[PDB]
Amino acid sequence: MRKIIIAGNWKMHKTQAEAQAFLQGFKPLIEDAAESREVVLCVPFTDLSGMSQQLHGGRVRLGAQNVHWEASGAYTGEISAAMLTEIGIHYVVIGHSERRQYFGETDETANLRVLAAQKAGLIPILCVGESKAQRDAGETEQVIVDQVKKGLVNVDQSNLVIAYEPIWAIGTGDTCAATEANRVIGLIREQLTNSQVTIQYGGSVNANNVDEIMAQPEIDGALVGGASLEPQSFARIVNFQP
Amino acid sequence: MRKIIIAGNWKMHKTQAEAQAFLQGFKPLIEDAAESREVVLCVPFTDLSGMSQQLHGGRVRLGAQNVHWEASGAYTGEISAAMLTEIGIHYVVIGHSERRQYFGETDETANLRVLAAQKAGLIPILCVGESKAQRDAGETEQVIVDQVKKGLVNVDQSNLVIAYEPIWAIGTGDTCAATEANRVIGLIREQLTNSQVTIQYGGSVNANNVDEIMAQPEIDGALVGGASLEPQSFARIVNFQP
Ligand code: NA
Ligand code: NA
Repeated sequence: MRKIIIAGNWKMHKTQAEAQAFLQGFKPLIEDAAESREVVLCVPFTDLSGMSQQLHGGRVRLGAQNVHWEASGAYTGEISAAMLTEIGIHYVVIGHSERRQYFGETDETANLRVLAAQKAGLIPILCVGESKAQRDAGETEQVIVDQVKKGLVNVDQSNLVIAYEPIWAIGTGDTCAATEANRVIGLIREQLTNSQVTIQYGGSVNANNVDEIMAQPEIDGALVGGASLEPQSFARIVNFQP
Repeated sequence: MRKIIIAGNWKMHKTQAEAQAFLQGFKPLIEDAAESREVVLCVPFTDLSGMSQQLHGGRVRLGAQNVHWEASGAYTGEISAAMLTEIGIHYVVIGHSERRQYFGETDETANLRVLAAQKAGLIPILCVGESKAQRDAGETEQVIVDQVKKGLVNVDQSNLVIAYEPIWAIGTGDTCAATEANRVIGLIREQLTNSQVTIQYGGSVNANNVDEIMAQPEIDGALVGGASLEPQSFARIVNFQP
């Protein structure tokens, strides 16, 4: 059985004080979620250490939202794997569409970041997804296959999460049809050498479509943006039925 | 007199443990430094909170190495001004050439980040600098004029530091001649409405050229990369002599 992973991508939200208030409201709500479900909060760099303290010994895992591909060096503004493992966090989001759109991320640098994360013992969540223009031009399959191939060069597929996030579904409320997400995620799984990789859907997941999305046989989890920002919403997604 | 500011840009170096060890060796060496000299360490996001607790009541100020231009939002991996001011830090490096080279920074986004830092009460250090290609083409002056103009739209020039870092001098050991840094920095100062702005030189500053660089009439400080990584080196740069 593949691992179920419900991950919240806070993006650029929440001071440490706001993160603490979230956790005050969130921890009681997921106490009885099935123990086998992995719950991850992927939070700003400046929230990691404080939240690490508040979560130690509990079930909730922390993720960073980026990591650089070198161990150290002349990359002003970047955070290294060693900085993250010192805090003891478990996950890192890599290759998110917003870093490809705005901040120069390529398939090649995404791959290198994944490798750096793995060698440090972090669990990478590699994000892939086609644009509206690519989808409209009929290019989804080719784009996704190429992002997966380039993203996974030399990557250990026993320590890997993939999130399919069609770019047009991110933050728009235009959730991808669950059967179409299943279709593309099935195509991703076909490219893999380890078919047991957890593959998530992301893109306007909310408490009212999580059940339907998780009901798809190829889909093993969700990377949740806006609906992960408040406790009750994210808890209902963690507590998806059945 | 303009404010003298000696800033260390650690770039992607130092875990919290390594940052703590640096401060142990560094604090004794600048205890008696001239009180008029502002000493700044610009450190990775994950070191800011821990170092801040070790620095209360001291003279050493902290800077971050980036900040985003929006207060919050869908910018996975980015840190907002509110996240930094919560920690209480004083400075932020903006528009460093490494962000422009690798991570999609433009003059326009550097400007917007400067505005965000200022509105939060952070002191921005805006980095400008020409490439080797632009330098060899005789385009330094036009390039710098353009970066300063675009970088400073709507910017409060009473809360502003500029670092001139010719790109070919960064991390190479090819330090720009002091009188040439002085010449270009004079041209920068001519473009400002507030002539009292602190303008730093950056690019292979070390303990053996800091005296000559600081003696130039237009140069008010230094943004120091590799030579800020260990305490004895950086202290001698803080303790520059006539
Ligand atoms: Na499923
Ligand atoms: Na001077």
